[PDB]
Amino acid sequence: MIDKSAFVHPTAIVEEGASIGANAHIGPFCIVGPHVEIGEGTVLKSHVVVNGHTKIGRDNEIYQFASIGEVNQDLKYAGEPTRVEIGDRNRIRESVTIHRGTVQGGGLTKVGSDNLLMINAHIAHDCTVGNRCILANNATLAGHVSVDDFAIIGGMTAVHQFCIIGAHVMVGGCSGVAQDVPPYVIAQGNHATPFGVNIEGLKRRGFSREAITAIRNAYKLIYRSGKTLDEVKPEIAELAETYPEVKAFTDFFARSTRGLIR
Amino acid sequence: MIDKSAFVHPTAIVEEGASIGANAHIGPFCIVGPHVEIGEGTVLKSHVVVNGHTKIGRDNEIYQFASIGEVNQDLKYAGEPTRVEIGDRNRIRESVTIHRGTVQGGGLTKVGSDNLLMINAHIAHDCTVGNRCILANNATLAGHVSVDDFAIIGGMTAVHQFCIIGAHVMVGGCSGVAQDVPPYVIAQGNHATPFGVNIEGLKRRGFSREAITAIRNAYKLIYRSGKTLDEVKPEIAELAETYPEVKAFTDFFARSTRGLIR
Amino acid sequence: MIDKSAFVHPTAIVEEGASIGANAHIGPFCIVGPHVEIGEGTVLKSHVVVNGHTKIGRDNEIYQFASIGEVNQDLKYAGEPTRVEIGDRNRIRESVTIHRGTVQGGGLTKVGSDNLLMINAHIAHDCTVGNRCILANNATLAGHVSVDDFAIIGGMTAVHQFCIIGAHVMVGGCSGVAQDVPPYVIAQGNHATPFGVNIEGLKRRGFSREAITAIRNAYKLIYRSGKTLDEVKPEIAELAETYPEVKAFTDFFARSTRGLIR
Amino acid sequence: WMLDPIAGKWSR
Amino acid sequence: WMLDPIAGKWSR
Amino acid sequence: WMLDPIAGKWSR
Repeated sequence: MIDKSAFVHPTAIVEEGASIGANAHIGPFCIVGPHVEIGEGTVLKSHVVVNGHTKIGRDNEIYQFASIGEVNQDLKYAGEPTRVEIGDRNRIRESVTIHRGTVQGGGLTKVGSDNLLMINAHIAHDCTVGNRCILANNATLAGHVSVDDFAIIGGMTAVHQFCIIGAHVMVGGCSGVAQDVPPYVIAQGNHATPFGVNIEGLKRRGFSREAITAIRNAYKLIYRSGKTLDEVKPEIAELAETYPEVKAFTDFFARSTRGLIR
Repeated sequence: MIDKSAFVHPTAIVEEGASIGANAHIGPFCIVGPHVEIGEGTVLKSHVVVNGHTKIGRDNEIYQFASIGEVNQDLKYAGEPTRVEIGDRNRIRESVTIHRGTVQGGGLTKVGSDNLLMINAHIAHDCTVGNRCILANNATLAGHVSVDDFAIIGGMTAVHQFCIIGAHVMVGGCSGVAQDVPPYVIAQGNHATPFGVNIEGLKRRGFSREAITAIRNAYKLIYRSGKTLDEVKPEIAELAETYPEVKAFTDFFARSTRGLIR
Repeated sequence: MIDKSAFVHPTAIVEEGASIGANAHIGPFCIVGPHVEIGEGTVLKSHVVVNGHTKIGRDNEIYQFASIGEVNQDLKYAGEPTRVEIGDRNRIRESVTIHRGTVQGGGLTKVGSDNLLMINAHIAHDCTVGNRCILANNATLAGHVSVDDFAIIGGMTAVHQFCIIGAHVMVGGCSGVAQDVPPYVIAQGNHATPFGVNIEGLKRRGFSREAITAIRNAYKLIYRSGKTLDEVKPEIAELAETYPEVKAFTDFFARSTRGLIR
Repeated sequence: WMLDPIAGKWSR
Repeated sequence: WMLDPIAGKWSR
Repeated sequence: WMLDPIAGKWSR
């Protein structure tokens, strides 16, 4: 049902069954499917298509020509009732596309809160984007990709299927990410390789001098010590016993399946 | 005229003269020009613009924000009545653009059947796309480009004017194709270079072990023997006398005008 | 107010306060904000969104799914009343986005006349595009970028913030421009580097043999003489005393703040 | 086997 | 001569 | 300091 305080433009089409929260705004020429839930205060500027079993949070701003919850591009998808979940206060720009998941991939494409998805950014089926992330113009996430908190993906960069972009990572524009990127790392080029720690990002997010140094030492263990990953893992876990921020590496390794970029 | 079984949304605008086939579906806010022909069962989700002298086949699914038959981007075009022809069962995703041809280029942009044109794929004036092809996100075909059957063009890849992408070819994402790509070849990088035969693709399409081996031998003649192309041509034609699949090379050479990628 | 000779489609929404010139054409499903000015003869095909304090010149052709004057993507922007100015006879293709400026950047995004902005081209906040330019498919200008007259930016190319693309410059597709490009130069690759003078472009624009030679000599001073930029500046100014076309370099150096690509 | 069209490769 | 804007080059 | 998301870098 549509909340009494929500605004639905006369030219917009909200199908019976859709749930529109208080003070939400559905601009002209928008289409909202019957299985869609739009949270309180969320705004759909105009020309926005939202369908499928999709739940959108509060205070989001979705711009014209964006396509949310739409059928994915996986050739295996056959119309199964999969889903999309989007959090709060996200800024979804013109032409962004966020597709529903596939049964084979888990049936869910998820986006957190406080993210900025710039023009033509693409979030394919079964992706999981965290919070406070930035996908720049034309940034493209292939299916089954994970983008962790605070990560920034440069313009025209494509992340290959199943890859993980660690927390606080910064991927340079015009890049091709074919493997997993540990947290706190700066990567760039096709295929992408590591170029150090995102020090400036960590500074702005409140990390102490000690944590940043610990993180740099962890980085050196992985890419400088020359010791195989399995010999480095226990070393990093050891380091994390004193500097908690380093556990991010540990949690990341447990999820990695594509190997680390090098 | 509009078939009695076709559905035209009240907000859609189908101009008098347009021909809409049986059981076709023209969703909300779509625009269909007077010189357009939409085949039986074809669906235009919503927000789709189709104009110009354009003929679209049966069972196509065209997504929102796609622009079909529109004026091309060639600076020489002056509004001449050129055309676009699209086949059957194509999946044309959000924001795809397929432009009309130019008189100078032949006056026709053609797309076959069973193709998947992913988000923001671009098919410029005078291009010819075959059947069972895949143009990934942001894949861009400049004018006068030919993409043969089963070819797959990676994300963000641009094919330069007049180039030919051979049958069963696979072009890696983030690439720049400046020359012709022989059939069965894998190419990648800017500018693009060859990296072997698309063995997995051939396996999945029913090619026998003998044909794949013959194709690999043909590949070696071109890029390994060290013999000039003109010395290799008769050798490949010879080989094709036993393995027909190899004639694909012969037919390809006859059409090539940009030289082969190397 | 709306001129009596202008056409506004019944489905279009032109908000009170908008100024639409004589013989302008506002196609179906377009949205024109109250602070917008559309010049004489300008055409908005359909599905076009124009808002903000935006002034558009005469005889422009703006295609479907374009977004003009919209809120920019700068995280610092807070809704201040900034502006956009677009000149005459521009061809703005499908999905092009031109965003309003930021107070911090000067409060204005400006585009000249006779430009061709191809599919999905992006002009970020505070950019200044001159006249007779071409931004190819997916060409992306980050904020605060200047693109001088006659410049051509290849497909999928991104120009980094604050950079200047000199007059008559040609940037190859799939490039990443991280520094300033002197006028008359051809640049390509990520990051972009110089590959000579755009001789063919200069020929077609009426430059004499003497001017082209002078320009090539100026180019050699910068990238061949081996003399530091500051030693070369007075040399080029000297050269410009005889060949005025060379002063373009002088004026360019005075504006450069990112250093020259090399 | 997994086809990645965006990457333009067959993955394993 | 042929201008290829997408390629960003003058072709022959 | 200046963040350039499109470039994917922190600029100075």
